[PDB]
Amino acid sequence: MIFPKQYPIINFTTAGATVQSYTNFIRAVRGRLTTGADVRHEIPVLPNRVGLPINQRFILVELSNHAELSVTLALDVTNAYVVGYRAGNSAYFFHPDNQEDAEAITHLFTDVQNRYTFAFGGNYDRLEQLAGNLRENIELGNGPLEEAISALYYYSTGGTQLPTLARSFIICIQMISEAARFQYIEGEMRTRIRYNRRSAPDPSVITLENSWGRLSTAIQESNQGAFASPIQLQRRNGSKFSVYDVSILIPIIALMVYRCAPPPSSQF
Ligand SMILES: Nc1nc(=O)c2ncc(C(=O)N[C@@H](CO)C(=O)N[C@@H](Cc3c[nH]c4ccccc34)C(=O)O)nc2[nH]1
Repeated sequence: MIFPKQYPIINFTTAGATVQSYTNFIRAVRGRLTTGADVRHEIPVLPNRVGLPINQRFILVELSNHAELSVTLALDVTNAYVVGYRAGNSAYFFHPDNQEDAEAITHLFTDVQNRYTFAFGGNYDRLEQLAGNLRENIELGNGPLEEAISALYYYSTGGTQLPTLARSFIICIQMISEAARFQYIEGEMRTRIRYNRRSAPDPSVITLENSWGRLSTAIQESNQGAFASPIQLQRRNGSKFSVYDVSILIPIIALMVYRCAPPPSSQF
């Protein structure tokens, strides 16, 4: 007996990765995260957690290595968060935020021999504390991802120190979840992969990561696209960039988290 259906799996390898293979991967992850039910100002909205059936709650991302290793991350479709991962006979899950998330995570990697829930959550602030470094000091790119896949794979066996496991999650979340959320961050990772040059994310990337929920809510609560209150982001060089409307964000944000219902007047 195997419980009805099965979450979707998207594969990516860092071995010989190119801009095109990375673009294909991120497009595929977006396609499994969204349903097409909810698009506002041309920007797709992730499924609403309220009423979402457990059989539609996750996607799997199977990462492989030039080292020939594989780990599978589980993403929550409601927010694209990595909630845990499987390496061979062990799975690890971040500490759940609430009871409903704790139950949901029992539906993942159900026949793994060994199941662990970390005592810590998987938010960036907690993972930065564990890593002993901020996102701004952690290089991203294909080399970092290849290294992170091996670090997650060896964690079971004591090969990987906790600070290196936290830094590995930080790499994976930005190169998969944040790239799915933001075409701008997908483009930043494509640049690092094209030239095979790792580099830490600049303030444009960090301020978008830090503002995804505020931007989703500003767009969803806007009056015909116009924000009641501007949001300040940073350009590459750190200078302030004020966002007053959804229009400037159409090339930048690919997916929003559900924040409010769309008022009458739009997907019809
Ligand atoms: N494991 C993990 N997978 C992710 O994709 C991820 N992506 C982003 C963050 C992160 O700290 N985000 C900041 C900026 O939004 C935050 O304050 N997160 C809070 C609040 C929050 C929870 N769920 C959300 C969904 C959307 C926006 C914000 C939130 C948190 O994780 O507790 N952490 C992640 N951790």
